[PDB]
Amino acid sequence: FRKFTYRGVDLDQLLDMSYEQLMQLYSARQRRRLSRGLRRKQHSLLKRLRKAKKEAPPMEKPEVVKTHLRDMIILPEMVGSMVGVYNGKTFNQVEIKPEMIGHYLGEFSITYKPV
Amino acid sequence: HRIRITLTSRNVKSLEKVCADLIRGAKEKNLKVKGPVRMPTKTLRITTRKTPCGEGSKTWDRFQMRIHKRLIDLHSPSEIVKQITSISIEPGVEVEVTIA
Amino acid sequence: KSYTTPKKNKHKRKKVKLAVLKYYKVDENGKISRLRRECPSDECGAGVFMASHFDRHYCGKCCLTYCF
Amino acid sequence: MLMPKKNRIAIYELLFKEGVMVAKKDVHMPKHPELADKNVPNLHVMKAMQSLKSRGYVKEQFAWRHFYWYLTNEGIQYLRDYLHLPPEIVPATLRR
Amino acid sequence: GHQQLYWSHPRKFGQGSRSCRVCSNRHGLIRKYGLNMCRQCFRQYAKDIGFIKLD
Amino acid sequence: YKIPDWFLNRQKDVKDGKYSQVLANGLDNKLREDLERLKKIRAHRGLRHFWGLRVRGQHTKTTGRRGRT
Amino acid sequence: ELNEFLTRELAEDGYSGVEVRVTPTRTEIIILATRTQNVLGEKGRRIRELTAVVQKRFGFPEGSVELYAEKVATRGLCAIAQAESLRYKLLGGLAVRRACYGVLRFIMESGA
RNA sequence: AGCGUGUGCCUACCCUACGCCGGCAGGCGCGGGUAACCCGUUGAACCCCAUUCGUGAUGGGGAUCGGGGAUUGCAAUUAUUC
RNA sequence: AGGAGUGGAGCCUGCGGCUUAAUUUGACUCAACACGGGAAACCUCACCCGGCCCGGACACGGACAGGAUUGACAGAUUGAU
Ligand SMILES: [Zn+2]
Repeated sequence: FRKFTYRGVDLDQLLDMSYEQLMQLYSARQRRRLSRGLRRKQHSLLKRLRKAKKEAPPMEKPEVVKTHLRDMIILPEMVGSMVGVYNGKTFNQVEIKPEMIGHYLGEFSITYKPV
Repeated sequence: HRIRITLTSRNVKSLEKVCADLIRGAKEKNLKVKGPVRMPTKTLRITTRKTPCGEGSKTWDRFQMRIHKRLIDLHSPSEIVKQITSISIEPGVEVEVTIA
Repeated sequence: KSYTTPKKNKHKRKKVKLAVLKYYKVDENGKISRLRRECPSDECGAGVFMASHFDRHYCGKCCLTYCF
Repeated sequence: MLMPKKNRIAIYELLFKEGVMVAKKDVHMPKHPELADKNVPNLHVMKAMQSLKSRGYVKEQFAWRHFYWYLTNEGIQYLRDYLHLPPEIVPATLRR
Repeated sequence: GHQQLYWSHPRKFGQGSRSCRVCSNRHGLIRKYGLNMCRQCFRQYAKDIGFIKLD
Repeated sequence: YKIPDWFLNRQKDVKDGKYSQVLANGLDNKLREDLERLKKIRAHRGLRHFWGLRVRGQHTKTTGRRGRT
Repeated sequence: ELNEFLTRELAEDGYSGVEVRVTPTRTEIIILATRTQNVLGEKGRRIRELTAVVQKRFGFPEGSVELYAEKVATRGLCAIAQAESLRYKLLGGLAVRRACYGVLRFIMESGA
């Protein structure tokens, strides 16, 4: 019911701010994930995932896409789509929430079973 | 002017004999020479497990080598020094010439 | 030998029947008429012509795609 | 595998000039070590020399890394056949 | 691009960037004073180098 | 009161976002809302806290003897 | 490196050991072997091609090293070549025991 | 205080002091070293002296547990390290 | 005669057992169990899942420069430009 804020700023403001103040908006461990240099050495899959996010679906959830990368960042522009984490066997068909910004993509995976 | 002859080898007796021969040659060729110094020597220590497999008592190898270095000073041109380093060459002795 | 997943075929080359004969088309005389347009790249000029698809053209070892 | 022509005639013109050559045990290397002229590979040189092993034109030596090859007279006649020069020239191993 | 995908992990650090000089091993190597050799072949060929076990 | 901004306990909280020192009942509310937040978002740390083991990545062959039998 | 290379290659004619003498502008080296007639080949081709192998391997200035070889005196008193001789006797067709007594009487009346 | 260690083969990754910035972990200029020369008279730790505490799971113990900030690599979530 | 202790408390690590597509594997009282120098984020790595290439040299044939044979952008495809 409450309009949630990313530690003070609304999600409309999150889509209305960019990277150059986003890295002060989030924490320090993954600041170096975005600020140590150019993102091209293995980021071709990141660029293709960005294309798969920015392509336009009809008025529903977008088309399903899987990835084999687990250490993927989550952005306010990444909010509201479908991703599939590589668990070896099964891509977990789990949505995301707009309050997930800050964590990694690989935060949704069980290990084996509840023994 | 000043010649700083530095001598490096591996054995102590060969180094002593070569230094004695250099002192004898410098006395024979009528030229001044400074005192024979003895630089201290450092060890070569490597400890390894003696078992190629993962089985055995805790037995190891304790290797040691003493490597030898020494120095001497000369006051002569390079002709006599080059002739001395060119004559009586043994393979365990490596000479080094530096004018400093 | 035979595993579970069906294996595809490697890109082997078929018999292109008289390809160089279709490089130029002669009507009646000793003149030369160029059907496919020659590649304007720096690596290859009048010796190599562009690949002819139906949508857009492509080069050879130059690997340039010329937009219309 | 694909064998480009320039590298292979390059290894004939080096093997006839200097008879014996070494090659370190390395497949995953961008550049052949002692040939610093062009971007010549190493695995293709390995494959050509083991082809002359399979024909028996060249002998084999190997200690830790550096594969040493020794040519016999069959390698000599193969080299002077593919060279297409008269045999008045000799390899440098015969020269003293 | 298979041959272009031979080199995707740069070998400048870790264990795959390094190897022995004697037996193409990557377990139990000596880096000190540039020996660059596994320990057992070091024990085997130490005396050929000139090494003596004085203690 | 001329206390530097690094010299606090909780930084950039979800409610205020300003560097504040929050006491016993307030930290009780903070820990309750944080555990319910991780339980709602169902992260890896949230599921680890839900099962009830060492969330900081350790080995559980010798520890946890007094937990269950 | 050079010692194990000579044990791999020069074992056909009874190689024993090596002691290289370091000297600038002339890197002389002596090789201890028994069958001297089988190390030079056909008027020094083999020595020059080992020289070219060393030059192409270790990265040295060309035409600088020279390789020597000589007949070993009291050849029974080097242990490597006697082991190679026992290997050569056991390789072809001989019984092991009589070869052992032969090499034992060779070393015993060799003078050891 | 003493054993020790240090610019590299393919092979890049070293030892650091002086001088500024911020509590810290760290950052920029800045010289020296193939080594009793530079780190380095290795101003090492334990001990010792002057306050503080008082038999209380307690100024012991730091296990368990959130946030912030740093260097490494192509990248640290299953906390890499601090 | 003693001293320091361990086994008990918390924690690092190895083995056995459970489980997982896979939790790679040898050693089992002295004379296995911070052992293989084995302090593994990827290579290591020897394990499973996912897709490429041969790293089939050479001998006997078929085929063949009138083609025996390779490298890919427009763009659908997994995981990648
Ligand atoms: Zn072109």
